[PDB]
Amino acid sequence: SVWKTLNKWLPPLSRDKDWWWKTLGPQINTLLTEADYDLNERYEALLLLYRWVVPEMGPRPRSSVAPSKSFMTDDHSPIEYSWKWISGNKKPEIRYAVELVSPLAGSKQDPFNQIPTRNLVYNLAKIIPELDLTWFEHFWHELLGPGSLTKGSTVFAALEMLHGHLSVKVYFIPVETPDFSAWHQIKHAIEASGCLEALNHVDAYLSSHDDGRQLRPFMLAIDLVEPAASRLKIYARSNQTSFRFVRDVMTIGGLRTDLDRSIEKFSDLWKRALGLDPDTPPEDELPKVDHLTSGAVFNFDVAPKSQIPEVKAYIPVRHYANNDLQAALGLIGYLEDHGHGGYSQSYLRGLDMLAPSGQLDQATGVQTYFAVACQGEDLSLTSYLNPQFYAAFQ
Ligand SMILES: N[C@@H](Cc1c[nH]c2ccccc12)C(=O)O
Repeated sequence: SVWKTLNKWLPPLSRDKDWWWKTLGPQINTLLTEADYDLNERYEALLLLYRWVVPEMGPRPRSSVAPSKSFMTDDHSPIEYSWKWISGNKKPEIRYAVELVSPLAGSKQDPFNQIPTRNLVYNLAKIIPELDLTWFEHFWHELLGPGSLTKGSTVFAALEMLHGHLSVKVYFIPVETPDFSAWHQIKHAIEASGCLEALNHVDAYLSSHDDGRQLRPFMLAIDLVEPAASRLKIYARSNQTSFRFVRDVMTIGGLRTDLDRSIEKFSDLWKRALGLDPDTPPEDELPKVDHLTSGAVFNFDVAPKSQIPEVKAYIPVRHYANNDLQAALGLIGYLEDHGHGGYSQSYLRGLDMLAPSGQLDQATGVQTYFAVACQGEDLSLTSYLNPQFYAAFQ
């Protein structure tokens, strides 16, 4: 085991950092091993984890009560893994998002817990040269800086191990005021970035469409590459849960055509993963669940390369499915029905590793979202996983 070797030989850490190491290391190593990553990449992932992530995770979990209301996960776990399924018998891609913390979180020196994420990004930039911080600095400055109701967090980072190299993504969650909505801030920032037809399409949809007006933008994500190559993803939530609504948002009210076959496949997967009745009418709503993160969630890639924006829909399994085992088996049934299930048992072993002792069959929580994108006639799927350090304190 790569983690066992590194733990045998790296210098021992203090109580909190060591707990985080002996918890996150085995988890990330297990996921990468089930995704068949090369040994060297496993070593790199865990050495990054040991030097830059573990020291900045804060105090170790000690109760079912989290020391923050972090927006990363519903139980406020500050880590979220994700397992992207790749077509054509290829290996899955492993990514993990982290919200680092410091004893200054909440003080007037860092009231929204932003400095550790900044430092992490700068450290990575110093080590990996391919990272570009021009747009990070722009959007940080416009959304979190000295000018700038809270979702519990305002920034976090994501490491994508792309089999060969590492990419970084940054998420800004604007703080809203009665006069400046999150969407207001994100639109003004993007318009200042120096790109804009796709943004205008999203603005028209959100402002004047009957189903677009039910979306509330809340997050912006960028990649730390050259700004011409970076994606601009705007995340939007709605109280609506009918698949008729999800389909219309996927089509942006019809701006996107040539999506009929993939949306049929999407309806199949939606009912399969959520455990719905196969004859469920697309007009029907999911049974109501009141929660800060309930409802349908979507992202709109509004990057200048695109002309028309692209949409990714997130099936919220933690809120509308019956249990993680049912949801995972439904997703895997869809994937294997389309020849994309070479790593189904690897995914299940990862789930069992992440799952609270004996709860895959009884509860939701491990899988947070199944993200769906319509690539031509097929689907692109991503499973988002929550380690549940507090909902399931071991
Ligand atoms: N946890 C928050 C933010 C978030 C993290 N990862 C996400 C992926 C998709 C949508 C939202 C998120 C939410 O569910 O909204």
